[PDB]
Amino acid sequence: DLASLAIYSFWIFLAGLIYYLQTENMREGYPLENEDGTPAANQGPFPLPKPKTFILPHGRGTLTVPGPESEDRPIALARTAVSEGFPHAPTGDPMKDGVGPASWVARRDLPELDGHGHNKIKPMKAAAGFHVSAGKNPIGLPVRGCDLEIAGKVVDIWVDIPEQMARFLEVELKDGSTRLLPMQMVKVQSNRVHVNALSSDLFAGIPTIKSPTEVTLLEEDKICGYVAGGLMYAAPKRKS
Amino acid sequence: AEYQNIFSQVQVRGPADLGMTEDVNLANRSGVGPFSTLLGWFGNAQLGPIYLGSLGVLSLFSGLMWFFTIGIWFWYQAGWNPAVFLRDLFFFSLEPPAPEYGLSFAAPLKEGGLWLIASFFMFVAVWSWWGRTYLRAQALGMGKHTAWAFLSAIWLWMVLGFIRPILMGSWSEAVPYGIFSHLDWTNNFSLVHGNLFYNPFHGLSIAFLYGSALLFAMHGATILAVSRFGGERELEQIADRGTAAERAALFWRWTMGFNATMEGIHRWAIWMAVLVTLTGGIGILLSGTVVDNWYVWGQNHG
Amino acid sequence: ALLSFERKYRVPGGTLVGGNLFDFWVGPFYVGFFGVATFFFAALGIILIAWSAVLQGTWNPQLISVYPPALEYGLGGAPLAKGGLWQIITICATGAFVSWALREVEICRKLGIGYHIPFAFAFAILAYLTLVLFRPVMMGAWGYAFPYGIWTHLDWVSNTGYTYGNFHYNPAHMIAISFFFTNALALALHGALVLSAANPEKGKEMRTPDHEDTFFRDLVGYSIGTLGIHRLGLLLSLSAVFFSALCMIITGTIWFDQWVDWWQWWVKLPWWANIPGGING
Ligand code: BCL
Ligand code: BCL
Ligand code: BCL
Ligand SMILES: CC[C@H]1c2cc3[nH]c4c(c3C)C(=O)[C@H](C(=O)OC)c4c3nc(cc4[nH]c(cc(n2)[C@@H]1C)c(C(C)=O)c4C)[C@@H](C)[C@@H]3CCC(=O)OC/C=C(\C)CCC[C@H](C)CCC[C@H](C)CCCC(C)C
Ligand SMILES: CC[C@H]1c2cc3[nH]c4c(c3C)C(=O)[C@H](C(=O)OC)c4c3nc(cc4[nH]c(cc(n2)[C@@H]1C)c(C(C)=O)c4C)[C@@H](C)[C@@H]3CCC(=O)OC/C=C(\C)CCC[C@H](C)CCC[C@H](C)CCCC(C)C
Ligand SMILES: COC(C)(C)C/C=C/C(C)=C/C=C/C(C)=C/C=C/C(C)=C/C=C\C=C(C)\C=C\C=C(/C)CC/C=C(\C)CCC=C(C)C
Ligand SMILES: COC1=C(OC)C(=O)C(C/C=C(/C)CCC=C(C)C)=C(C)C1=O
Ligand SMILES: CCCCCCCCCCCC[N+](C)(C)[O-]
Ligand SMILES: CCCCCCCCCCCC[N+](C)(C)[O-]
Ligand SMILES: CCCCCCCCCCCC[N+](C)(C)[O-]
Ligand SMILES: CCCCCCCCCCCC[N+](C)(C)[O-]
Ligand SMILES: CCCCCCCCCCCC[N+](C)(C)[O-]
Ligand SMILES: [Fe+3]
Repeated sequence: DLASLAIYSFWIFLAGLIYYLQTENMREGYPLENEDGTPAANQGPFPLPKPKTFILPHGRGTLTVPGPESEDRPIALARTAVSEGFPHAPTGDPMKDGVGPASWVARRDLPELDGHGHNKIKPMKAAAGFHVSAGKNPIGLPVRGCDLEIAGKVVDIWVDIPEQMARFLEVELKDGSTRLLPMQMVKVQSNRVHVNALSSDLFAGIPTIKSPTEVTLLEEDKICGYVAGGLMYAAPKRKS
Repeated sequence: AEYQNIFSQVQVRGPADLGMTEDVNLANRSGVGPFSTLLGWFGNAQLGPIYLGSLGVLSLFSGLMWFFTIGIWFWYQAGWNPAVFLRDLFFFSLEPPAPEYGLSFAAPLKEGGLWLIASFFMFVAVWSWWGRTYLRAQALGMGKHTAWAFLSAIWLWMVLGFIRPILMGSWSEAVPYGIFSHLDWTNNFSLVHGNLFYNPFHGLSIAFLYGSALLFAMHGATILAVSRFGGERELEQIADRGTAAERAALFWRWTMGFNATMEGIHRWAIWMAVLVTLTGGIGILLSGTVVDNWYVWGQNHG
Repeated sequence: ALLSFERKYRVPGGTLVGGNLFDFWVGPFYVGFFGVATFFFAALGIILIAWSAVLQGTWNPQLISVYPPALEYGLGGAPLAKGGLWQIITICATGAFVSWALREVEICRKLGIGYHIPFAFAFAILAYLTLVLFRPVMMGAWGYAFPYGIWTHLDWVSNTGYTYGNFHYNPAHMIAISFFFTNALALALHGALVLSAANPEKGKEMRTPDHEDTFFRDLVGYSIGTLGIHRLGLLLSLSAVFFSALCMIITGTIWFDQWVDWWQWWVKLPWWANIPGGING
């Protein structure tokens, strides 16, 4: 019967398809590893796929996956147990160390570029002629931490130019330096910007950017990781 | 509460974005449309530009001819009365030829001929639009994934209105143009074939349709959950994995014991969606040509 | 057991109940208190299903079916063998689903990500619960819920739909369907757009988000953008499910006839109800 052949054939196709999809999805993070970093004995039934190579634009080179992997950064964590499957506890300040929900990844230390080779993310003052088009303009507002103290003031918005979107607020601290606060982690109110993730004491600790008019992928990760990290790690002073 | 990233808190605007050039014939591109602040709370504010070109003109003209052919039939069925037109709008139907006309293009205008004409226009509308999804990708040096995926929807559409009717030997099998009548046709199609719930290709199609909503809810919520680390910037996460993509993967690995990559989730996405109409088309194509009655077939598998 | 990048995230904390009591992993899977709760509810549920299968006299997964209490029981208890098992399994399923969501919440907390995923999963749970709990309660009997069986749940969809004629005419069902269809279209288009950019013509550089915006504007004159598409996928799939639940909760509680009749309200508006011609005159 022809419908029978069709349905039996489709299920064979589907097994094939799932195999292809699962392997494609092992281009990153594999082989699996014991908690001490050695290759795990059990890798499961799907093999790693044949490598593929991405040609990155703007002469930024190439990426081949899968390939040799390492963290390229130290991890201030220690085992809490002899057997596997238990948590690794921070050996220092998890926020400063960039571990747990404060983790960051060693991305390129160059800014993301747009389709024409220009920096994707720019302070609005440098982005011609961008402006706030709707909603409360946060520039000039005091920035409040979860402890309800003022940590600084908003001096600009960093905008994703190709997507025309607010990506960070630039906040000026008491000492006249600035930090970037992720737009996803701030609440713009009528008389203030409120940051739930950080108490005022924690803003100085936000990682700084190397040049004041651009931000690199590495720096975004460190900044984002750190701010998110405060939801778990600044919970002593919160009290939201 | 804090920010949930469903709606933006602050919109910013700059010069209209006229887009990448590559091999695009820029003379065929319109200018920007207006900016929609309302849209801008959720997605992008900018409308346009659009690429036109010859294929697009053919496609839009053909598509309008399809629409107007149906609409004039409706005006006719309404006795040219605008009040009747509005009252009975969902009840009007442009129906295919009766079975006795078979595949004949000699069906009377008011008895299936106009359906054939409307159908000719739809056929070229859709196939020229397909050409378009291919050429627009090509002009930009892009892969042809869009045109490939569209082909799966076109397969179901083709099976319903063209392939199945030809294999059955009459246009009367095809779907009529009307709001309610297309529903009645769907109901009736299942009744006449012994209930589509016994068609294993209809059950697959459903698994994939439900699966599509499951997977887009998952992916969409995941990306928004890690948007605080730039997770929506997916192309750069592919080229240079970040903590967004890592936390995304680990949420799922810890939840259900496996996970995707930033690129690979988009392969799960595209296949989940295309499989809806791939399986559906097969299920419909086999109905009446090979299997009269799905209940009966299920009792046998023969 | 660990992805190459994973160890830095496997820190303590994030739990909602029990402190560090269950703060550990089994292979890839995180446990947590709600991991243990999921196991308890699911194991109990499956054991009761197995019991039900014994009382039904079958092990065939195509045949096993667990039915809610007959309508005569109304909203009270029923003998285990006559609907009471369905009632306990329903509590276990709910407990298991809610536990699974709360486990996801613990996982979100440890990873420091937003709560969007369990929030979305909760729409699925609320739709399940519309069918087995809210709707039956509003209608006055457990027996209006669907039965737990692979083929019998389909009997139930068919019989319930046809109780109201062609169920296609339920207007909230129309909207749900439009959301389902549109969700699938957007899913196909999102997966395809990203992939077309990441995997360009042979030998070319990866395209950028700007090329994605450009392709779609060239095609349809608009691009919702990267954040927008992920917001949209979520709205479409959750709206689908919201309207599914809506379409059922109103059926047999405020609407009782053939849904096709509901549309008469528009046809019978007094300014055109009696004009001759067209379909309805
Ligand atoms: C949604 C509105 C209707 C509905 C009407 C339809 C229709 C119509 C069809 C199905 C079909 C399916 N339904 Mg149903 N079904 C109902 C709600 C349920 C519920 C529930 C609320 O708990 C469940 C678990 C299922 C599950 C099932 C699957 C057996 C099957 C494919 C679904 C799918 O791929 O989804 C998408 C999600 C995924 C792809 C994730 C995979 C999860 C699936 C595969 C889990 C199935 C487990 C199942 C065997 C139960 C075992 C539980 C154990 C005891 C632990 N239905 C309600 C009453 N359902 C199809 C079928 O083929 O049935 C024979 C079908 O044609
Ligand atoms: C009484 C009714 C019958 C029924 C009979 C039918 C029939 C008949 C069919 C389905 C089909 C399907 N059914 Mg069923 N179905 C039953 C009840 C169910 C139930 C349920 C009970 O909960 C569910 C969830 C489903 C769900 C489904 C889907 C999985 C599937 C449609 C996929 C799709 O995306 O099509 C939508 C997508 C398309 C049709 C593709 C359109 C393609 C393009 C080219 C459109 C171009 C448009 C353009 C020209 C106009 C645009 C205008 C703009 C302004 C520009 N059915 C009952 C038993 N069902 C279809 C199928 O495949 O079955 C196997 C089908 O033919
Ligand atoms: C003859 C049949 C009637 C019919 C009568 C009905 C009836 C009756 C109903 C629908 C409902 C649906 N119909 Mg209808 N409808 C028909 C024709 C169609 C057609 C079509 C193309 O013709 C389509 C597309 C649809 C589609 C729709 C959807 C809007 C909706 C189902 C999705 C849903 O509720 O999700 C909601 C999602 C869920 C319920 C899933 C939740 C499960 C979760 C919480 C967890 C389960 C996990 C666990 C068990 C898995 C095990 C773990 C494993 C390891 C994997 N119908 C015809 C006219 N329709 C249903 C509805 O709206 O229900 C609310 C419904 O009850
Ligand atoms: C994998 C299966 C899923 C899917 C995927 C899919 N659909 C596709 C494609 C893909 C990948 C797209 O590439 C293609 C697309 O371009 O999307 C934006 C498309 C598409 N799917 C569409 C619809 C659609 N898809 C369907 C669903 C599905 N598509 C499946 C669920 C359905 C359902 C569920 O029934 C519908 C209705 C279109 C938006 C688009 C195909 C475009 C097309 O073929 O157009 C031809 C017709 C015209 C060019 C003009 C028609 C005119 C209109 C009748 C109204 C007139 C208004 C006019 C537009 C205004 C202009 C007037 C000016 C002169 C002022
Ligand atoms: C709201 C939008 C869509 C959506 C959302 C959604 N679903 C999701 C998620 C979200 C975002 C979760 O994060 C969660 C997940 O972890 O996914 C991988 C999930 C999930 N959705 C799932 C299934 C599912 N979702 C469905 C639908 C949808 N999911 C909506 C369309 C459907 C359909 C359409 O029928 C199915 C079947 C699972 C894969 C997963 C949740 C898994 C889970 O809660 O597991 C814990 C419990 C068990 C392992 C088993 C418990 C067993 C019970 C005690 C007994 C069984 C009784 C049951 C009622 C019998 C049913 C018999 C049927 C034949 C009727
Ligand atoms: C206000 O009035 C005006 C006139 C101004 C405008 C209003 C117009 C109106 C009211 C139009 C209404 C449109 C409606 C109701 C359309 C509904 C369409 C629906 C529901 C279609 C659903 C299914 C359609 C399918 C499956 C079509 C299949 C078509 C094909 C596969 C084409 C097959 C090709 C054929 C038969 C031609 C044969 C020749 C070749 C090319 C070999
Ligand atoms: C591949 O990603 C996609 C986009 O491309 C970046 C789109 O933008 C759209 C279209 C989105 C909407 C809501 C149109 C509504 C707004 C208007 C023009 C009135 C869809 C579906 C999509 O899948
Ligand atoms: C509906 C799709 C079903 C997908 C389930 C199969 C894939 C899960 C297996 C992944 C194994 C995880 N591992 C060991 C590779 O890390
Ligand atoms: C499927 C999404 C539909 C998108 C429709 C977008 C409207 C196109 C209008 C853009 C044309 C710009 N303008 C006014 C200069 O022609
Ligand atoms: C992207 C791949 C995901 C695959 C999901 C497969 C779900 C299987 C659903 C069972 C359908 C049963 N039926 C009626 C066709 O026999
Ligand atoms: C079609 C639904 C079937 C559900 C089965 C769930 C698949 C998840 C497998 C991932 C587990 C990998 N493993 C065994 C190494 O842990
Ligand atoms: C209460 C619903 C019925 C329980 C079904 C038992 C679960 C076994 C897994 C599904 C079996 C797959 N298959 C193809 C044999 O049907
Ligand atoms: Fe995505």
